[PDB]
Amino acid sequence: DIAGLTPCSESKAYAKLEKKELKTLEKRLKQYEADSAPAVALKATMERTKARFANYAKAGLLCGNDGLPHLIADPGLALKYGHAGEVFIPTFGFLYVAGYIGYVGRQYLIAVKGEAKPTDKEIIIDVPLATKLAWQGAGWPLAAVQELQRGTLLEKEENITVSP
Amino acid sequence: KEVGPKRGSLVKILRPESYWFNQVGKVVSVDQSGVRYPVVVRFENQNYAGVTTNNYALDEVVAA
Amino acid sequence: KKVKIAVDRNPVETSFEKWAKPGHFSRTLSKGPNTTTWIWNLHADAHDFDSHTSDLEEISRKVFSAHFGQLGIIFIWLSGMYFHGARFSNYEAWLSDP
Amino acid sequence: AHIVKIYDTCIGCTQCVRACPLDVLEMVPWDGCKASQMASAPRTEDCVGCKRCETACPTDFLSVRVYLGSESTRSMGLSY
Amino acid sequence: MKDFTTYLSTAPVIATIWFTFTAGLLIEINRYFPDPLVFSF
Amino acid sequence: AWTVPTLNPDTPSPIFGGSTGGLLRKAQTEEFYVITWEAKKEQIFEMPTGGAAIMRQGPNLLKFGKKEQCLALTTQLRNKFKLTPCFYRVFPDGKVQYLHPADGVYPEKVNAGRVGANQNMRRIGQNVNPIKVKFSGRMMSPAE
Ligand code: CLA
Ligand code: CLA
Ligand SMILES: CC1=C(/C=C/C(C)=C/C=C/C(C)=C\C=C\C=C(C)\C=C\C=C(C)\C=C\C2=C(C)CCCC2(C)C)C(C)(C)CCC1
Ligand code: SF4
Ligand code: SF4
Repeated sequence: DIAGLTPCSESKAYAKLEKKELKTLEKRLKQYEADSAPAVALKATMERTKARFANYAKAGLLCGNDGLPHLIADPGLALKYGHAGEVFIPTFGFLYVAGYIGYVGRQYLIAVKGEAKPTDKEIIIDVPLATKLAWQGAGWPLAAVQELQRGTLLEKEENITVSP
Repeated sequence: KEVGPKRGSLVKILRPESYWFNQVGKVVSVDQSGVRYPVVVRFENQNYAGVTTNNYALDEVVAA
Repeated sequence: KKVKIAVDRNPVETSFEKWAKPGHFSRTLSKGPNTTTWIWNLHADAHDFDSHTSDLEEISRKVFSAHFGQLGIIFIWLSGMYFHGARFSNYEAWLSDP
Repeated sequence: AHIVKIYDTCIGCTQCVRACPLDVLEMVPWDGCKASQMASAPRTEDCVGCKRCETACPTDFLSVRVYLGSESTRSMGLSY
Repeated sequence: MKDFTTYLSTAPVIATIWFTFTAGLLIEINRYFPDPLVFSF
Repeated sequence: AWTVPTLNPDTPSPIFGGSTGGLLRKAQTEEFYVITWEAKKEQIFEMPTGGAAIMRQGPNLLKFGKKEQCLALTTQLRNKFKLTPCFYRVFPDGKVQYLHPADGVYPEKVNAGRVGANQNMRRIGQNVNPIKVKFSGRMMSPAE
């Protein structure tokens, strides 16, 4: 109960929706022989379904009046009430990989600018240079702040403009 | 004497209406006459018309 | 015989060397990119054989082997429909109650 | 009629005149380039404004320049 | 086969190998770790 | 030598069965444009109005409604056939006007004596702002 909400292990619409999905799977299962190949896949779907409900109720997700889990996207209401794995932990688990790709592509461009003709190594990617920059880009925030402290991250007004 | 940059020096364009403004190319020839735009610069960057070369004047030209 | 078989032995050498060079077919595209319009002109002018060369013999050879490529793709497609009808179907069941 | 002006960035490579589908343009003696020649627009009454001249100008920020003005029966390109 | 390896290093071939790699990595993850809505432990 | 040739309609037309792309009422009320060329041999050329005509040996005369049709015909006669055509301008009151090679020389070659109209002795980036040409009577470009 952060903003009119309720834990999903407490709310009854969540359990009613679990029983609704298991009821649809059960009346779907009632047509087949108990050991046939469709019935095995239907019971495996039931097992994945029940494991999904158990692990959404276990992590302390907040349900609403609809019986559906919600995501508190504010630190200080996620850190204080234990919901940092909703948004606040994957908002850095994403940005590590985002700045990773943005650093690997940056360094692949800068390490191919100073050649004979760079464009041929942009349609035909130099794979050993690409995999070297793929592995050694693991510490990208480190190298990014060390590049920002120089001023070698930005370029000055050598850039191309029109008519200011 | 030979006015302008040399035969193969890198150069920076100061013509604001050009496609290669603040952008670096190679001088390939400087015309030694009373031509308004003697400095011929070739670029790797082609423009929208697909052209990599242009004439420029002496005030629209600065080295490096 | 006016109507007779008439071919040319070994006209084009089988090599991956021109697979390394995109735009080998075109006189304008063979110089490489400087502009992202190049890579769209590569795929747009890829099968326009009449604009690559002016020799009608070479155009006819390209369009006669491209038809074998299309036929091989149709046989891959039909063979896949027969395979998916064999291994992943209820056709055995469907024949008893269609 | 359209307004067709040229500028002193002309290199005199006479490509606008060959590109012109209406003979608006012609090459005039001049002493500001190596080719000793510059274009001219004496016949802008016949111009339609199709801008083939400034698809053919090699100079960066085109030396020929068509300004779409009033439209007569020749500027609209009408056989009727 | 040096020309074949330069063909393998072109843009669409690297694109269709790397996208199958990053597809079939996430697909094996969502097989062995079903339904990750929230970062658990 | 060359001084402004005249026209007679006595010169024949190329053999052409007639298309629906010919002249309209603008030819009878406003103006129509006639083209002449001397051909060396009888050969087939594409009409700018659609269709193929065969030109005959000697002088030809063919009439159009646009200057672009006549200059397109000159463009394919000078390139494909290496002929030297010239077209005029005819008003319905009989007044004829010499239009193509004014000085005889085709306009892509310097004749050393034609006058340079509509030239700006300044760079196109050195145009004024449109605030400087505002209220010039009519609406007006800064290139003037
Ligand atoms: C931007 C919008 C957006 C967002 C935020 C999400 C978010 C999510 N979607 Mg969703 N989705 C979207 C758009 C979006 N989606 C769209 C447009 C579609 C339609 C195509 C879908 C279709 C869809 C389906 C069908 C499913 C999801 C699922 C999910 C969940 C992800 C679970 C997962 O795969 O964990 C991935 C977790 C990771 C930790 C992956 C990281 C990779 C590794 C571990 C890191 C690197 C390690 C190592 C260094 C790599 C080795 C490198 C190698 C070279 C050796 C998550 C809640 C799944 C789910 O459970 O739903 C809740 C699911 O089944 N989505
Ligand atoms: C027997 C069938 C046949 C054949 C052999 C050709 C052959 C040719 N056509 Mg032609 N054409 C055809 C049918 C055919 N066409 C049909 C049915 C149409 C009407 C749509 C056209 C319309 C057409 C036009 C308008 C033009 C051609 C052109 C060409 C030439 C070059 C084509 C090329 O390089 O494309 C290379 C291949 C591509 C560019 C890929 C196209 C991708 C399509 C449009 C997207 C749809 C794909 C898929 C079905 C959608 C799902 C995809 C999924 C990933 C979402 C070549 C001579 C061009 C030409 O001659 O230039 C002068 C040209 O301009 N054709
Ligand atoms: C906590 C959080 C939050 C909040 C947030 C915020 C509030 C933020 C802010 C932010 C900001 C205020 C920002 C700003 C910025 C600025 C700038 C300026 C930046 C920049 C960047 C850059 C520049 C980068 C670069 C790079 C790198 C380094 C990597 C990759 C590559 C590149 C190059 C791109 C939320 C709740 C939502 C969610 C959860 C989490
Ligand atoms: S518009 Fe451009 S092209 Fe058409 S006529 Fe006037 S100048 Fe020549
Ligand atoms: S504009 Fe371009 S083409 Fe026309 S004259 Fe000046 S340079 Fe030659």
